[PDB]
Amino acid sequence: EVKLVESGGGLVKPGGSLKLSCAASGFTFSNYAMSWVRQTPEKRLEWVVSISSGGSIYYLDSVKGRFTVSRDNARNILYLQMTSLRSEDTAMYFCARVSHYDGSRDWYFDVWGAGTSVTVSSAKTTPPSVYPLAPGSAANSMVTLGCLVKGYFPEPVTVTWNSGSLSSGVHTFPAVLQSDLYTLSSSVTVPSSTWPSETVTCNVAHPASSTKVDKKIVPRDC
Amino acid sequence: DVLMTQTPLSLPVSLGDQASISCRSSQTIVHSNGDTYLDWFLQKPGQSPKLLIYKVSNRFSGVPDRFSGSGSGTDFTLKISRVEAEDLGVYYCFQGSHVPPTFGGGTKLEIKRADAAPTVSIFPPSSEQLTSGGASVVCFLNNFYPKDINVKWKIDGSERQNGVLNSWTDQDSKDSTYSMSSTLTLTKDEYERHNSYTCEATHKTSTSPIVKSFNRNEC
Ligand SMILES: CCNC(=O)N(CCCN(C)C)[P@](=O)(Cc1ccc(NC(=O)C(F)(F)F)cc1)O[C@H](c1ccc([N+](=O)[O-])cc1)[C@@H](CO)NC(=O)C(Cl)Cl
Repeated sequence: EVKLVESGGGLVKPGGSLKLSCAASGFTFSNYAMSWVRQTPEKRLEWVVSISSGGSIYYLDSVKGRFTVSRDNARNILYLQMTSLRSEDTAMYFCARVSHYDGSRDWYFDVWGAGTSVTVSSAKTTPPSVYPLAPGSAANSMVTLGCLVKGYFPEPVTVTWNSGSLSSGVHTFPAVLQSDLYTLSSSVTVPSSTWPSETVTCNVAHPASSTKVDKKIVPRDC
Repeated sequence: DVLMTQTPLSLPVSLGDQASISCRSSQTIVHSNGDTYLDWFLQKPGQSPKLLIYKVSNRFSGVPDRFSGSGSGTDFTLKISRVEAEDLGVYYCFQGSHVPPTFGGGTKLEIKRADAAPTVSIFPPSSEQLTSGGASVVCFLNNFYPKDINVKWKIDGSERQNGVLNSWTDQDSKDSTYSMSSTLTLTKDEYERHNSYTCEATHKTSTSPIVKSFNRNEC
C-alpha cells in the first residue's frame, strides 16, 4: 500500500498563504526522509525542501523564510506551509519519499505522489467568450473549422465537437496565459462534402463558472 | 547552484532504436563521502516522475534492463538499448549530492517520422467578436513534422508579433505529427484599418514560406 497523496492545492492571490498536505501509507513513515518537489507550468522540476528522518531540514534558498515544512509521524502526514506566495511559486507540487534515514549512504526519490496544483494569480474567475471559426465562404477535399475560447480563468475548459460524436480530426491546443487570462483554440477537420450540409457545433465547458456554451459553426462571408 | 545541462532537448527515435541522453553538471557531483548521487527519472504525460537509475548506474526496482546509466564526475549518460512505445516521455537527470539538489531541463524522447508540411488555415474575426470591439485572426498549422516551425504575422506587408498567441500540441499518437495555433488579436479599430492579414510559416519542408492570406476587400 505504498502511496503518497497530496492535497491542499488551489488558487491564491500573490502574498497569500496555503498549506499542502501529503498523506503517506504503506510504509513506516517515520523511518524516511521526505521531500517536496514542484514542477512549473514550463515543466521545469525544482526541489523545494527535504526533511530527514531525524528532522534535519534543507530548503531551496528562494523559499527560505517563506515556506515551513513539517511532519507528523503519528499520522504519517507531511506538510508544507507556504506564505508570501509569488507568481513563480505557481506549479504542481509533489511530495516524494527519499530512501534515506539519518546517516545512510544512499538517498533518492523512490516514491512520488500524484501532485497538487497551486496557482498564484490576482485574476478572478472569468467565463469564456466562445467564437466560431469559419473560413471565408468565398474562398479542397477537407475543411477546417474551429472555435476560439478566449479570456477565461481559471483552467480548465473542456471542448468537444457535436457533443463528442465528432472525435476524429480534432486538435485542441493547450491554453496560453495572456494578461492573466487564458485563451484556447480547437480545430476540427471534416470532409468538404459534409459541411455546411451537416451541422458542426463546438461544446465548451468551463466548470469554474458553470458555463456550458454550444456554438454552431455556420458558413458566412467575411 | 549546480547547473545540470541535458542534451539534446528533443530526441526523435524509432521503436527498436538505441538512444543516449547526455547530462552534464557545471561542477563535480561527487559528494564528500565519495559517492555520486546522479539519478535519472522518466515522466510520462499526466504522470509523476518515476525513478529509473540512481547513483549513476544502479537500476531501480522493476526498471527493465534496457535502461543503463554511466558516467563520472561531471559527464553522465542514460542509455536505452532498445526503445519501446512505453519509453516515450521526458527524461530528467538529477544531482542530489549538493544542496540545493537540482534537475536537468529534460529530454523529450519523441517518435521519428517522415517530414510533413503544415496544412494552414486562416480565419477572419467572427462577427460576434467584432461586436464586442475585438478582432482575432486565427491561423492553424496542422499535422506537420518536425516540430520546429516559425510563424510570422504580416499586416499589409509589415510584421507584427505584439498581440500574438502561439500554442503547440504534443505529438499526435495517431500520425506522430504536431499541430500549431497562432492567434493575432487586434482592436476592432486596428483591424478595420488594414486590408491584408497574412499567416506566414517557415518550415524545413519548403524553401519558401508557407503563406495563407485573408484580404478583406475580397470578402
Ligand atoms: C551542514 C550539515 N552537513 C550536511 O548536511 N551535509 C554535508 C555537507 C558536506 N559539504 C559541505 C562538504 P549533506 O551532504 C547536505 C545534503 C542534504 C540533502 C541532500 N539531498 C536531498 O535532500 C535529496 F533530495 F537529494 F534527497 C544532499 C546533501 O547531508 C547528507 C543528507 C542526505 C540526504 C538527506 N535527506 O534525504 O534528507 C539529508 C542529509 C548526509 C551527510 O552526507 N547527512 C545525514 O545523513 C545527516 Cl546525519 Cl541527516
